[PDB]
Amino acid sequence: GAMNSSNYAELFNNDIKLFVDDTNVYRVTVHKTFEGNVATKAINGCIFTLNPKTGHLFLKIIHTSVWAGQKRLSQLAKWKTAEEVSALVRSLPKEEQPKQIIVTRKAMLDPLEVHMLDFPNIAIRPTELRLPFSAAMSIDKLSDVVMKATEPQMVLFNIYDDWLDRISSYTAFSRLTLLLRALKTNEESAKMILLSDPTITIKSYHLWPSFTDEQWITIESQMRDLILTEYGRKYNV
Amino acid sequence: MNTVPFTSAPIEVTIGIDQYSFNVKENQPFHGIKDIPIGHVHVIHFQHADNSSMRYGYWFDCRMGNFYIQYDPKDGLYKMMEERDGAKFENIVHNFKERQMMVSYPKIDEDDTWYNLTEFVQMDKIRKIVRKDENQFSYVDSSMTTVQENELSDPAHSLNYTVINFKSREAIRPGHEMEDFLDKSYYLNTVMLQGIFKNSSNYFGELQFAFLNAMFFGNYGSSLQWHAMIELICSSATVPKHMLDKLDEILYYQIKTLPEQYSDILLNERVWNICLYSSFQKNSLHNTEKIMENKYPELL
Ligand SMILES: COC(=O)CNc1ccc(OC(F)F)c(Cl)c1
Repeated sequence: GAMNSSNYAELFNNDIKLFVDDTNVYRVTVHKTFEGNVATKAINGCIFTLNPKTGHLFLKIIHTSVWAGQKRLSQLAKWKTAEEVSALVRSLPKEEQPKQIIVTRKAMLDPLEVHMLDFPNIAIRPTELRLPFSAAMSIDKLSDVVMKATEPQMVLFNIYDDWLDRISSYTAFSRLTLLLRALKTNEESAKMILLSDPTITIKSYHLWPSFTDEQWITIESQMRDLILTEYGRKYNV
Repeated sequence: MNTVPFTSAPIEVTIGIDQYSFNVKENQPFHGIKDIPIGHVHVIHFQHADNSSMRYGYWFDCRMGNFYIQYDPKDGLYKMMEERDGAKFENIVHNFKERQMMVSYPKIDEDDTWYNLTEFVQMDKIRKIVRKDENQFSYVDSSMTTVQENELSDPAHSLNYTVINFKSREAIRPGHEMEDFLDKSYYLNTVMLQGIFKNSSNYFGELQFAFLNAMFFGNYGSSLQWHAMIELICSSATVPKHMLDKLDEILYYQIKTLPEQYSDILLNERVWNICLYSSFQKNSLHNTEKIMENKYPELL
């Protein structure tokens, strides 16, 4: 059934599972036409498929050509997501295939179930968690590879960098969701926090800066403050 | 006009014949039902006064044999049987008819309701859904589960309706996942009609039989099957014009006949709203939509 606060530790057990987020698959800019009507222009998108235990991110880049000549793109985008996740699963060795796939939006359940009929033993699950994976395109290196793509492409990342050398998966996921929640609530402030000290850099093979353990505590405290603040600025409290 | 004679009525019971019903008291001198129209299947059904649990009954066609009803005090129900001795049967019925101990099938001459509800229903197809080959008639009750319900437990007592499942490999061609799920025409026309049912008459016959079992016995799996067969047509963009017109007539008479007070349990809000207002065929069921809106506007 649905994943929630009650069965949260299930994410970090030894059953392979993947989160799938489709928020950033179909992306548009809305603009005025010369006649003063409105129109959309698609830009490149991505499926965000993540193993929460290991950090392995399967970033399938959705090039704008996939929408050419198609109708009802927001509906199509869910089915295209499901097509690509099913293709990913089939591409993995049997012992790497997930036992569960958790979709972050319930509208993905039927598309994914239908595409995975060949895999009756893989459970497709919703979640009651409000996960901030839409903010993935606020990670500069992820945004850059998506925007630069000229064709469909799959790019592999570890979204935890080397954190698992020092912390548990549970703690690594907690840090990731905190960073992403901050980036979603106030992207500019969030990114300022992450880079304000230019002596801390992002390794070429990493996504986030090379913080010490103590520096991550300071960082994480600044992100919470940001989130609570914004929560005030928003509701006035 | 054929006759189903009754040995006796030892227990108080409400007896149904098709859409008609009458109350029989304990040990009342009731000896059967005469003037049953030839040319149709029929159903004779029972609800005991002391246990309104288990509605049950028998689907039969008088052209296939001489059938009679007798109460079994061991199994505690009215049973249908076949009498092979045609002389014994004429003698039992003529005696009963002379003493006026039979109710008459009370068909109004103008009234095409039963024909309209059983237009495509055939005894030979009932006997394949309800498997008991040594008898020519078919027993159904409130509690019997369907093959599909069993998959999700006695197979001998099951309703072998055709399994319909919208999220199944049977329904979804590899490579056409979104297309086939959103437009079920290939599942309807190639898999079910051409492949399994062979023609639309057999499909409609199973649909009509499922409705009648839902209505007369409150059989839940039959109601599921009726709604699934409706939904598969309405969810197909490409349906022969003659099937849509016939479906509209079929459903109209089903909705017309349904007891006003059972709509809450026998009609699935999601399916009907989808079929009448969202589906490809939302504009193809004018008679059904009109009677639904005037009779059950709450459900919608
Ligand atoms: C087993 O002994 C039998 O005598 C079975 N024969 C039988 C019994 C009753 C019948 O009519 C009943 F409806 F009134 C008929 Cl038509 C046949």
